[PDB]
Amino acid sequence: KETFYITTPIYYPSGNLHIGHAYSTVAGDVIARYKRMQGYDVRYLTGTDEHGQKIQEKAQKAGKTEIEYLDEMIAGIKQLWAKLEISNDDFIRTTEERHKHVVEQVFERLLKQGDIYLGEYEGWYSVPDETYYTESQLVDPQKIIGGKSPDSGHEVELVKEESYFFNISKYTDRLLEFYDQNPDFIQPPSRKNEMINNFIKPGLADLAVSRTSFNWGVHVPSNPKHVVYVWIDALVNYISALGYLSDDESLFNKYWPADIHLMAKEIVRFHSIIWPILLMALDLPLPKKVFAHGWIVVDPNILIDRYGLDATRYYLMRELPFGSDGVFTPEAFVERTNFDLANDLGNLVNRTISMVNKYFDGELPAYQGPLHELDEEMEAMALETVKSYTESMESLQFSVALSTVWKFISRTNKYIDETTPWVLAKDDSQKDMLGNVMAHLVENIRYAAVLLRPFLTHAPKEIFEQLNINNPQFMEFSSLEQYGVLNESIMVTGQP
Repeated sequence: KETFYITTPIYYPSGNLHIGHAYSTVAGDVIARYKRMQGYDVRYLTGTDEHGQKIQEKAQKAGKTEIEYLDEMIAGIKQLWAKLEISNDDFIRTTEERHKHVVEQVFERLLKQGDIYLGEYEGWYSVPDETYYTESQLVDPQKIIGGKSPDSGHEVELVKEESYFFNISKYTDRLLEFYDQNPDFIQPPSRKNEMINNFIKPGLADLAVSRTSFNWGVHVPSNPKHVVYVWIDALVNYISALGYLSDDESLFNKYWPADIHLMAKEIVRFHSIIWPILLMALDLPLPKKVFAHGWIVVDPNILIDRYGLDATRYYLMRELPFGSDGVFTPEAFVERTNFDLANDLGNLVNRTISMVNKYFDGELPAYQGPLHELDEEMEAMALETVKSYTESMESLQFSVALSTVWKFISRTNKYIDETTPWVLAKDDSQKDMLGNVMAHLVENIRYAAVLLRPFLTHAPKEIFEQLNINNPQFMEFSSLEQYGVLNESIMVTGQP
């Protein structure tokens, strides 16, 4: 089996996770489930970025130690993934020693190679903007001992502390030719707009990779006064969870390099500039793709509690496109759950099964062929639906994949209206044509169910149970390659 490795970013537990975090984890889960269905040996990683000044600050506010606050927050994050039915194979926490030993050995290796050197970082910080400015780009400076931010117009404070600096500009030629060798590394194309003002050409200044002003993080083994900064600490999660530099590297050598790093748009530079340069410094292969989504603070728990899991999972992947910034409104939420799920899919299933009970006492007649004049094109549309779905799924166009699936679901409801099986049922001469129509209904529903398995966990399962499709062979993608899979009669369920 071919392998597939997909990661979410490790999330910062400075507060409760909102639907943006739910989007990212469900998106990665859909791709994980999708790839398992295609036959890949899938690993899906997610986790938490638990180091930094903010976490230390937040723990004292809880009236608790850092690890006890963190454990409490991580429990609720983990509980949310259980509720969302996320099929992640591991949960990496940066406070775990399996991570910290990797960050330590990585940092010490960069010291021994001469990649990092001791110095001091003197930067101007804005409390509002959360951005580091330089002496010359301050507005109305008062040699220079204060000033005002060019973005906010708010006064800045002198941030001055000891730091290790990473010489990243020497890997510039290798980075630029990696981009030339992988033109579509950043996906979708629009997320390359976050690469504007990269300063790879004019000169990447040495990157500050450790701080001295706080003690909550991975300590540098040869100079424990320093804590390793988020840049290297957080990014190492993708390789540390695989047991890189441990006594067992089997997961790493099986799953690295990563196929997709999934993320939100504001950390693309993180993953496309700093992360590959760090990997070159460690002489490791680079990730094949970064996939970045947009923005949408709503608690996902309320959405799952009130309307159910499928409703939440569907709405997130349907309404909020990956290549754009989606919008949460509760009006669109109720409409997506009522009109698409409950009506289009749900009435279809009820209509179809009700007629199979009414006319054949549950005995669904075997698929013979396209007997009705509308079947030839509908079967072709079924194959095209799978083909278009695939195109969208390979580009993480989840919104577009789901609408295509609903295109087919609407047409199936349309087919009932234009075949009018109740008219066929009256005439005994039309028994074969009625069974053909019933058969096409059920096969169309199966196509939709299989295609929806990555997105929804409950609904497709119950459709298979209602139609009495027990065979795991009838639930996989490969069974959608040729229409008309049920050539032997089936007993559908009596009371759905």
